[PDB]
Amino acid sequence: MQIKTKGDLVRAALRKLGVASDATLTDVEPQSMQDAVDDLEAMMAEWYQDGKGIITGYVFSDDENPPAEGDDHGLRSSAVSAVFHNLACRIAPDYALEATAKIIATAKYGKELLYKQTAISRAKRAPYPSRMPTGSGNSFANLNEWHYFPGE
Amino acid sequence: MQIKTKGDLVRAALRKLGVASDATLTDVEPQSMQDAVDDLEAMMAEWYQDGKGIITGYVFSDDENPPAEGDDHGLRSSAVSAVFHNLACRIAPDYALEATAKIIATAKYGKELLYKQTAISRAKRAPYPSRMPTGSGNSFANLNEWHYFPGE
Amino acid sequence: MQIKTKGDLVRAALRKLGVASDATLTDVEPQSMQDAVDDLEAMMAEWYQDGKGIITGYVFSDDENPPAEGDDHGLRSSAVSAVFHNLACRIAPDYALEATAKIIATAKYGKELLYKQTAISRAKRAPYPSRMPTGSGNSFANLNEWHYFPGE
Amino acid sequence: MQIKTKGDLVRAALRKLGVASDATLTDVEPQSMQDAVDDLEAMMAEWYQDGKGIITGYVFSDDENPPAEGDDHGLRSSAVSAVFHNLACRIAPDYALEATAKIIATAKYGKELLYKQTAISRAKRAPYPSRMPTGSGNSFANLNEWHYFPGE
Amino acid sequence: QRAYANVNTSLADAMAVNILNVKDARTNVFWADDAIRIVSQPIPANHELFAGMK
Repeated sequence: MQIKTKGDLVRAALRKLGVASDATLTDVEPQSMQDAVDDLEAMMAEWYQDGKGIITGYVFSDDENPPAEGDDHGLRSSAVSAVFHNLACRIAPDYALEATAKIIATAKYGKELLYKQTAISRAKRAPYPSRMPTGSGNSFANLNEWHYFPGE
Repeated sequence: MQIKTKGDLVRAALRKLGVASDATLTDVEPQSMQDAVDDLEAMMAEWYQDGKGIITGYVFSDDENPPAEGDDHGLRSSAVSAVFHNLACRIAPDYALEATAKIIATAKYGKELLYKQTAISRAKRAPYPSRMPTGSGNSFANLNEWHYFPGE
Repeated sequence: MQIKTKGDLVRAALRKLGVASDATLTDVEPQSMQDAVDDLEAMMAEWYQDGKGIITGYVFSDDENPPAEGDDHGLRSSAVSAVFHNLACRIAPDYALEATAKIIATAKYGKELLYKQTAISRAKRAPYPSRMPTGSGNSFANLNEWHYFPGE
Repeated sequence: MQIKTKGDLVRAALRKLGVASDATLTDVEPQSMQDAVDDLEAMMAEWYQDGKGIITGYVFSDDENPPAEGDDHGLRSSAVSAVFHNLACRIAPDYALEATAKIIATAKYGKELLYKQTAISRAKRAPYPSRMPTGSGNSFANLNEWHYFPGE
Repeated sequence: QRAYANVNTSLADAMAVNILNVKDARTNVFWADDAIRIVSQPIPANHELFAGMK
């Protein structure tokens, strides 16, 4: 996989939007690239709500190391497409554009697949309430005076 | 994050509006920055309804410091995107523009994500009514002769 | 807050409508400023139906002090945005203009938030009817011969 | 309030319509003022149905007073906006114009707020029928031979 | 709150504390019989340990 950095993600988003690529004759300025990188960071921070959002393995760069762009994002191979499609959707406004129907559909599909596994993991069943008896079928629990489920 | 100040928030909002960004070869105007900072302060005061609104950690400046610009917003990393999208949507009518559907939807989604955790925290159950018996199964209540729930 | 006067609210409303601000090269006359202040006073008086309407703490000007503009409105920090958004909506027709959709939506949201707390406080439950017994379980009432709830 | 006379009401209505205001470059026309005052008098008379309609505090001019303009309208501070908005809506067709949506909505809102208190005051419950017994519980009335309600 | 007072004055700034035990010694212990109590419970059956133990 070639999209290894936040700069690579931003370049992929621009290529999707048709603004800049490797075959173009005019390119966007590094200030604009830095602004797009900051928008990617803001989007990932909004998604990952301090651990209670969408978990992907993204790494948030620190200000101690000067350039945020150039640090590996740390995403898995299956999240890059969704992340940079959503980035293109988010940063299309800047250039007076509007992401096309295919881009929007791919963004929605990618976000859904990103959260699918986390939703499956989080679909947990609460334990028995503190007022259930264990039942007399559990002879081992009966012999140990475990007559009610603990709860919590 | 590189967005650490009200000025960074205002610049991000103007970039999203297309009013003043590097990608459009337009610089940010101080007369457009003071107005946007005033709007941001008004919007945050309206949101944080003196403690009973959307808690965000925003730091409200005081009249003691002459320049409102330059102060850290105090926002958590998962709020900046929502805040500056909403700011762009609010300050578009100043320049008589119209924030695009992507910006409007992002502002809506970000505001909902902002209030999600506070809504979870505030979803609480009222205590037992003052007229309910405690039952005969509670050993401590039976010991203390607390036949009825405290209430209130 | 930066907005501290009725004229400050009026200037904010004009900035929203796009008619005049601190960067515009043309401006509106002080007679128009006074007319806008008069409309703001009328709208606040209409909202505050002699204390039976929307309570915001607005301080109505007196004719002994000549300039109505220049007085602190007395509004809280969370009401300025709502008040000046509705003021802009109200004074838009003066300049053969029309408030935009975002301004109208913000005006509605601000007015709703303005009345939210007053509605919560006014949502009171009437006392027991004068023909309701207090029940024989109400020991103190029965002993003091308060067999029926006190009428009001 | 700074709107204290029928002339102030008419000037506010004309400013709202855009016919004559300092926002434009037109002065209030003396012949238009008299017709607007006549329309205002007719509309107050039609509203206040000789005491069985909308009570506002408006004072009706007599034949003895030479100028209809110049008299204090006598309205409370909470009716000025409704009165002059309805006046603008009514006198718009004189100039072959049409009042805008904001003006019409404000007129409707003002009229509803004007009649709110009077509707509350008239929401009175009819007395008991003369064929209803007072019940043996009413010991005072039953001893005093008031076995039935007086009614009427 | 004053009804629970057990000392005449409070601790006011530069007051000297004196350590009452200055030489090592085996103690002697006196009390009112109800001043020391023992709380005893069985090990909860639903504990993580004691899983398949009779």
